[PDB]
Amino acid sequence: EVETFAFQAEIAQLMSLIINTFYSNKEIFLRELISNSSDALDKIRYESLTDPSKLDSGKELHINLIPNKQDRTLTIVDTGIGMTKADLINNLGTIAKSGTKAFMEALQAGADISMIGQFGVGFYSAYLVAEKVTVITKHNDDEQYAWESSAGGSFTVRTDTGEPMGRGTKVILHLKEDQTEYLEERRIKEIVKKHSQFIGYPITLFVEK
Ligand SMILES: OCc1cccc(Oc2ccccn2)c1
Repeated sequence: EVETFAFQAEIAQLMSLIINTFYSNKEIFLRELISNSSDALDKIRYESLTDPSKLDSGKELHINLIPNKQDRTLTIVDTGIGMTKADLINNLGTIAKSGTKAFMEALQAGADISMIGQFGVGFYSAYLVAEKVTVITKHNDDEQYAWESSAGGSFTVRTDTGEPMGRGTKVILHLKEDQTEYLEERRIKEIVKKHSQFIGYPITLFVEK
């Protein structure tokens, strides 16, 4: 059972801007996704401060980076608060309509794409490097769901029958053919140290056989 949705016109416009604009500093996608994971971890920590049972779905608060050269995927896993089905449909929990509006005025007033995270729509920078993005997520108040889009104006949502997560979000980046540098260990390490050296959660870079 797969439901297909249309992006709001402004989000579709943001995505094709990210896809079609010439912009060489593509590595900022990883900074934005790690920063999104840090925000989600902050939220479940804050809720656990007054209600410890919110961590019954998992006590560890961390971020894992898993490259896979065979599948040509880079996966960012976090054990944050996760997303409900309604959040996934509502632009993955963001205020993307007003965020895109403020982002695109800032661009024509002298900003560049790397500032996308300041407008709340940093997730869509994933399409700087990925032809297709899959988001697996589990929130305490909902079941596990899978969001997917290759851009082109539409996305899908389905109940995920895959590996149970417990709680959190998994962003799977199916990388473009000319962007496999972001699967190499030393390149990921360089980006993490450059842009995310102060994130307050352990970032584990997985290695391959
Ligand atoms: O070292 C460089 C660097 C630049 C900017 C942020 C850095 O770490 C953090 C800290 C808190 C939240 C997110 N990222 C690190």
